[PDB]
Amino acid sequence: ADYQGKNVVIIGLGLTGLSCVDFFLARGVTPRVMDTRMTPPGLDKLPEAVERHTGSLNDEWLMAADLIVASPGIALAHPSLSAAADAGIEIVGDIELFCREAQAPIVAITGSNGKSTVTTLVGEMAKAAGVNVGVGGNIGLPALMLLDDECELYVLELSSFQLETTSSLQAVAATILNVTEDHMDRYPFGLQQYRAAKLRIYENAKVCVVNADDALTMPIRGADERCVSFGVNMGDYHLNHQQGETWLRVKGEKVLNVKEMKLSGQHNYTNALAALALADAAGLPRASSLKALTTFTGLPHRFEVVLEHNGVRWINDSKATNVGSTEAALNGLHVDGTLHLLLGGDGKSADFSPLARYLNGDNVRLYCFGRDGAQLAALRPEVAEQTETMEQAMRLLAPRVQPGDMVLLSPACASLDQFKNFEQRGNEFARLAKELGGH
Ligand SMILES: CC(=O)N[C@H]1[C@@H](OP(=O)(O)OP(=O)(O)OC[C@H]2O[C@@H](n3ccc(=O)[nH]c3=O)[C@H](O)[C@@H]2O)O[C@H](CO)[C@@H](O)[C@@H]1O[C@H](C)C(=O)N[C@@H](C)C(=O)O
Ligand SMILES: Nc1ncnc2c1ncn2[C@@H]1O[C@H](COP(=O)(O)OP(=O)(O)NP(=O)(O)O)[C@@H](O)[C@H]1O
Ligand SMILES: [Cl-]
Ligand SMILES: [Cl-]
Ligand SMILES: [Cl-]
Ligand SMILES: [Mg+2]
Repeated sequence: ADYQGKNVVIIGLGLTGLSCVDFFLARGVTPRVMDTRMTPPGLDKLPEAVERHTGSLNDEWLMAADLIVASPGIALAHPSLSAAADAGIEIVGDIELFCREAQAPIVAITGSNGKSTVTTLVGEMAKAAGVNVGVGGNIGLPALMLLDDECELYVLELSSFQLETTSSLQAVAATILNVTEDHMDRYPFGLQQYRAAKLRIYENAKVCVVNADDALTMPIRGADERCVSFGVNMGDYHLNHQQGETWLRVKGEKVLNVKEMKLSGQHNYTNALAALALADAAGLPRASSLKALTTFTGLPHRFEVVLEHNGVRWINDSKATNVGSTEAALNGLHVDGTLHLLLGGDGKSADFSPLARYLNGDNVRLYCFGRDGAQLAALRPEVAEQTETMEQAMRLLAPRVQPGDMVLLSPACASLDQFKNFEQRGNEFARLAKELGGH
């Protein structure tokens, strides 16, 4: 694409917006940047030559633009951005800018849960085959920073927000892993509007990898000749549960006994199936892809044991930012004593009621904090405490922890009401777990 001489306006002074500033400046185009927040996090990292506007969107700049580049955190429905769209001004995101430049095949992964795990697994499968791979997107490395003439494969984690502003993605293989309620504060037409955003990932994809157990993952006009499926008891890629033993199978053939994996849990076995299906579709050798499933140890903040001491496990699942993710932590969870569950933050208008069925019985205590703490404590008030902060909650629960207990941060909410990012939340939990749970 050619941006020379164009009036380019970037919305959002966070990670994405800064990556876009650098992208345009490296091509000789000086953009302008705006953000609705008075003091956005990237403000002090912005090059001195770039004009900036904070505290609101600037309609003089938007209506003058030839190209608007919207960070995923700004809604297209914002009245100023909707007005620019009504005037026919082109609006794209960083993923669109990336797709217009990329010169290697793209594997594209979305879904409500499991995206970073599957994205990282496909990257590891590529590395095991000796492929120069770039892994990024919503996982936290902005995609424009991956562009490299020597890269042989890109693996992108994509959010619904990023997909809304993307029109030129033609993935070699694309998946929606699952669709469960999230981001409802951004989707006022509800679950099907959120789904519609994700369904964009399949447009012009060579192979679509769908979840046979989740009908909302199937393409917009229905499953077609491009579609390969994964699932538990059915699918092209599926599981088989022998006597105390689980295998990954592909079209009637065993490929891996999951005892060789370092991850566990049925949802991680279906994540492994989805990753294998994507890698197969990208042409990666099966043997090296299977090897990578056995070496991958998991990601920080995803059901991460940060301390095991005195018979207590302290588990950082800060990446559980929606109900479905916390459900995956609780479903089938084994705790010898009491589960001390930390819930809270920015609930994004979620209905938390699906969690209540996991919170019965005599061995569960809730510690609820942040913006929506009260709504979480209402799941079962008789076992719940509410604090302002996670630190207060941890200092409250720590004296009550007995050998055999589990302390689980799986908050079902985003972190931005009180933290810079979910990593800061998990890191603070880990620091407090070490202080309160160790000698
Ligand atoms: C909210 C979102 O989409 N965040 C992703 C984004 O990070 P970045 O720092 O660029 O975010 P952003 O677009 O600046 O938005 C962050 C926050 O700033 C707020 N914001 C942003 C712009 C603005 O003018 N005003 C404003 O108030 C947004 O409402 C949002 O709450 O780009 C990064 C690189 O692609 C992603 O790693 C990061 O994923 C984070 C982990 C995330 O929470 N993603 C969501 C979608 C999710 O996983 O559920
Ligand atoms: N298939 C799955 N279904 C449900 N939850 C999952 C699945 N895979 C992983 N998780 C959980 O989802 C959370 C995040 O995992 P990750 O692989 O980072 O997914 P994400 O899509 O990048 N983020 P999120 O939207 O919070 O799941 C963790 O709490 C995982 O335990
Ligand atoms: Cl250019
Ligand atoms: Cl079998
Ligand atoms: Cl967050
Ligand atoms: Mg999300």
